[PDB]
Amino acid sequence: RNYEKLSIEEFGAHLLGTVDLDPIYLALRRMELPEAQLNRWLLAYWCLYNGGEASYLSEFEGREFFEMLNHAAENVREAPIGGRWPRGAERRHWRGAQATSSVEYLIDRYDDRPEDMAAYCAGQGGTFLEVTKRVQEHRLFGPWIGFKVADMVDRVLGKPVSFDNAAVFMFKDPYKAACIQYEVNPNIPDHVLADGSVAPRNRELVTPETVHHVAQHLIEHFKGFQAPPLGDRPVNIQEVETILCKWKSHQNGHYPLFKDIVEIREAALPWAKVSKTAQAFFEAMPEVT
Amino acid sequence: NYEKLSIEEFGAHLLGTVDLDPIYLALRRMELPEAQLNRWLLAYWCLYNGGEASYLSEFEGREFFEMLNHAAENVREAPIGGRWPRGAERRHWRGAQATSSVEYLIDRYDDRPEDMAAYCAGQGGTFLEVTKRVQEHRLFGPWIGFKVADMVDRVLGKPVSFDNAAVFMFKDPYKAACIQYEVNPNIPDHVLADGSVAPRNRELVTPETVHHVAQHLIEHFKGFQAPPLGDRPVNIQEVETILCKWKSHQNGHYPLFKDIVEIREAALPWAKVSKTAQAFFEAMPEVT
DNA sequence: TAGTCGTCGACT
DNA sequence: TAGTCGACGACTA
Ligand SMILES: [Ca+2]
Ligand SMILES: [Ca+2]
Repeated sequence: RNYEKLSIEEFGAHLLGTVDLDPIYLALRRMELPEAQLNRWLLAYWCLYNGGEASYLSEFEGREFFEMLNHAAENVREAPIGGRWPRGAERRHWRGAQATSSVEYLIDRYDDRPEDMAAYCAGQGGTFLEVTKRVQEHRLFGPWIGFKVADMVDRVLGKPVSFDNAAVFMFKDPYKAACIQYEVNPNIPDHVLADGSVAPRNRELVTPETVHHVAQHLIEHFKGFQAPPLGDRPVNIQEVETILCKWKSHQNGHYPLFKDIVEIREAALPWAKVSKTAQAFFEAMPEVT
Repeated sequence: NYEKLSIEEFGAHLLGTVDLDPIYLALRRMELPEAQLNRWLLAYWCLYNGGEASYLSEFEGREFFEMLNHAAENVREAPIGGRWPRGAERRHWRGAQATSSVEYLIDRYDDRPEDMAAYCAGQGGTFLEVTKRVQEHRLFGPWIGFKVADMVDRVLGKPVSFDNAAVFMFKDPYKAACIQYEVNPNIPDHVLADGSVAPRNRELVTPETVHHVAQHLIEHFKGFQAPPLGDRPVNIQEVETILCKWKSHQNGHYPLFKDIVEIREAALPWAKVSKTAQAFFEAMPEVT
């Protein structure tokens, strides 16, 4: 179907009002999983980007967790829901030798303590750069997941992660989305450069400093929204990075309204039958309006 | 200009006149204490200048790195007067690259500069193992890794197996082997596993043909015992040096005795500022 | 006989 | 909202 394309201000307002921005964060907060399980759930989720599967895997411990993760990485043995071991679209490439070498890296480093990976990435928080560099130590973990982890370390784990001036470090898609926005969104004021000249409204010549000008205007725009999952602070670059990215998909025909909440529940219902944590995941998931 | 020799005749010259690698003989003769030898080597592996390395080898602990950072910065004068010299092979060990290299060594060895060469040497091992240890250090890449690995065996006497190392030789010796298969009629045709003959064309030489070339030259020089002490027949380590120096000879950049002549001229000044530098100059082999 | 870096394209 | 590999050219007095 070919739906109405919304402005970023209205599409973002929907993402915030319906908690369709990042529903996994709400569900996770609702589950109140114990620490070691939460860390296993997270490492699984950052590998496969599938909430129900991470729930199933979060119930295995120690070397039995990595053994079950290597089975999902090899995707030869069937899955407890039947079929192959599913991947989230953002992790579609976590397969073959890339997935298995990834698991050998983690097994070599964490041995019988898989809970330590998220604990090490989380630390006691820190700056976005410090957190993302810790994430990016692990094989098959790059710039997208580093940013995602840093978001979750703050939104889910409650550690203090400073994202100040991260806009220039956003992953290619939210960054390209900021470039398009400077060109096409008239509500974004002109970016007056230090020489007094205006930055050209051309997505192909948008510099890091204009992306920062873009993100800073959007943050101010949404400042009347408290950030989900708990509404503890106003929106910052972490939510704006997500609004930027999903808006580009929305405009491209690849993000109809509620896409994430609908997609999460559909792929998670099978797992709700093989794992009590998966059943708690599906029931903690928010719903469409 | 000068007469360009075949590899067989040019290599025989390098072996007979100890012009192949004269620093190894000089080092063996100096018989320096263990910790100083490791400091001499680390300095040489950064600056590739024997006299300069000899001078710096006499400072110990953190005073060694302070003086090495001075050579890396090249802003204070040098005890020889002028700038802190570099060997041509280390012409790029300068600026932020040199200081980054030295900072890396300080961060890792602190007050024990002797530990760098000892870690590289370990108890020996495979060429591959040693060059990977060497190449952990900043501004240490494949050329110096192969060089250090050669020196751990030729100078430090630890057992380094170089078997089948031909396919790993650095850019220039490897290109020398490619040129050699094209131009040297003494190298027999390389018959591949499928029975086909590899073409006599330097731009289409594969690793297995480079190995085949290296293996033929090893056999050719097998009547030569390897310097510095003639403990074993020539292997891929000397042939790799003959290959590269022959490519240079052919390019006009290595007339006979080039290395022995250049080292002594760049080392004489240092003989006056360091007792070790004078012993180095006196242990250095001579022309003819 | 130099080593390091970033871009790009191909691959999974 | 993916990450890794190798090939290549530019750069470093
Ligand atoms: Ca995001
Ligand atoms: Ca050599």
